[PDB]
Amino acid sequence: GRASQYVAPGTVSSMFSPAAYLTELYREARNLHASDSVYYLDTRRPDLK
Amino acid sequence: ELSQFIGKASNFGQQEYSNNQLITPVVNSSDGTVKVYRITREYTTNAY
Repeated sequence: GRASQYVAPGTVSSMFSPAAYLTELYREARNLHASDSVYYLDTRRPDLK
Repeated sequence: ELSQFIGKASNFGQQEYSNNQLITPVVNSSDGTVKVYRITREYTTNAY
C-alpha cells in the first residue's frame, strides 16, 4: 500500500524525473534574491515560471 | 493479460442498454477491483 500508483522511469511524472529535479530546484532558487533585485530569478527569466 | 480485460460489455465506447438499462463493468485504477453496474434511465420529459 505504499503510495498507490506508479510510473515509468521515462516519464515526467516520475518523482525522479528531471521535471521533479527542476521543480525542486526552482522552488528553492526562486527565493535567493529580493523580488526587486536585478538578480531575481523571475525578473531575469520570467518565462521559467 | 488480466489487466487488459476491459470492455466486458458489447461496446468499448457507447455500450448497450435495453428498456433504459445499461449494464457495464467499472474498474478502479489503483487496486483493479471491478464491479458491474446497472445504470437506469427513467425519462421525466419528452425523449422525442
